[PDB]
Amino acid sequence: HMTEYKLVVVGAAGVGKSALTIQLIQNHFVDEYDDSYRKQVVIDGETCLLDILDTDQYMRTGEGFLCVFAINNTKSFEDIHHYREQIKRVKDSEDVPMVLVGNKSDLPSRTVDTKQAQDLARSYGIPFIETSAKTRQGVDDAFYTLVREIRKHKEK
Ligand SMILES: Nc1nc2c(ncn2[C@@H]2O[C@@H](COP(=O)(O)OP(=O)(O)NP(=O)(O)O)[C@@H](O)[C@@H]2O)c(=O)[nH]1
Ligand SMILES: [Mg+2]
Repeated sequence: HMTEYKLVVVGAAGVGKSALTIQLIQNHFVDEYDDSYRKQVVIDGETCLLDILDTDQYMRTGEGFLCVFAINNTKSFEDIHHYREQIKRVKDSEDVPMVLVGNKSDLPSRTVDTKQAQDLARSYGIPFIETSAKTRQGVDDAFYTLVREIRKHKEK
C-alpha cells in the first residue's frame, strides 16, 4: 500500500546533508551532529515511503540523488562535478534522477550566485533548488522535486 523511493544525499563535508535530512524528518534544525532514514509522506496523491541515505549498495541502488553544495562554500560547488561523475560512473547513464541543491540560503556570506548554479544545472539538464536547513526554506521542495524526477524517469 505504499511506494518506496530510495534517495541518496551527496556532497562535500559540511554542506548540510544531515541537517537537510533531519529537517525533513523531525522538522528541527540541528547545529551539532555526527545511516538511513524513513519518511512516509503523500506526494501528489501517492503515499510514499522515502528511504534516505545521508552519505556502494545505496550508491548503486539509489533511485535519485540530491547533489548538495553550500552557497557560501565555493569549493563545495566546484566539487559537484565530481559527485555527478561518480553517480554517472555507477549507472552507465547521463540521465539519472538528480536535483542540484544550494543550501545555507539564510547566510549572508554568499560566494556562489544563483546564476552560476542555474548555469550548472542547465548544463546537466536538472532542477536547481535553493534551501536553508535552518529556516526550512526549500527543503520539502527539494525532496518532492527529486521524487518527481524519479517518476519522470521510470514507472513506480
Ligand atoms: N546557517 C545554516 N547552517 C547550516 C545549514 N545546514 C547546515 N548548517 C550548519 O552546518 C552544519 C554542518 O552540516 P551537517 O548537516 O553536519 O553537514 P554534512 O554535509 O552532513 N557534513 P558531513 O556529514 O559530510 O561531515 C552545522 O555546523 C550547522 O548545522 C543551513 O541551511 N544554514
Ligand atoms: Mg552527514
